[PDB]
Amino acid sequence: ANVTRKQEDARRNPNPMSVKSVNDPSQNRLTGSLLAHKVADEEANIELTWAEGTFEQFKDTIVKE
Amino acid sequence: CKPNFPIGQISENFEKSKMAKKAKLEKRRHLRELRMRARQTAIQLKLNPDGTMAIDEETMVVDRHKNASIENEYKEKVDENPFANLYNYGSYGRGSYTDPWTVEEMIKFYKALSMWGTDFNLISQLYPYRSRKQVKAKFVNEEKKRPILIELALRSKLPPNFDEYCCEIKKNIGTVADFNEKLIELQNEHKHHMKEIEEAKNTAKEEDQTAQRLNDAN
Repeated sequence: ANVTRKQEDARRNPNPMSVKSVNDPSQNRLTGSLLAHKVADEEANIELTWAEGTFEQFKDTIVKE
Repeated sequence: CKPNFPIGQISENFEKSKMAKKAKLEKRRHLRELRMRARQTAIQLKLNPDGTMAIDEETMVVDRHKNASIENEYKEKVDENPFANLYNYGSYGRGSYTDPWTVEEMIKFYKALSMWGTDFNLISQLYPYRSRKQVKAKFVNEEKKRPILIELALRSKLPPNFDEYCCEIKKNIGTVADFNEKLIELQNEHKHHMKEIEEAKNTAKEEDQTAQRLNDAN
């Protein structure tokens, strides 16, 4: 609900180039905890076909010693 | 029991003094190997199903060390013994040892010194990897040992035994082109390309004058 509220902020207030650089050995980059949140918001959705079976899982285990 | 090399007692820890002397034999030797053979990374992107035509975070910048790392890996790994890096007065200095001259090169030299007076500019290229300095050191050398052949080189002022007409063209067969005016025509091309540049520059000067006047009136 705050996404459209954030969207409408800059629409009422509209007020206004990607070149390489070099990794320097006296400077650091984000990693660890906050890097795992950058990778966990953008990945593939899977809508699971939820069932309730499980006798196939039962007897397959029974027949194996 | 002379003062030159008696083996005479305990002599502990000389195995590295021996082998580094023995290893210097080849460091000077493979200089003789090379002399005889001398004679003869943009920006990348991706197709994400979620975000199509997205730009990746890592290739935005470059490391500048990974391409240096692989360069280092196929290098020789040597274990330093403190007797190898020995330095003397003959260290970190000029010069080398010139290859001692041959009778083959004498008849390429004195005939060049009989036709021309003494012209070290073109003798230097005749001897392809010899330099301007030591042929001048050879010139002062041959005054002292053979003082009579430099007189015969001076005295003979005429066409010699006319065998040098091939040797005239043996110099003139390398990259056959009329250098008296082929040097002129590409230099003409060099100023022709420059004559484009001011036209490309000065028309870029006048486009500045029309735009900076336009926003003045606006």
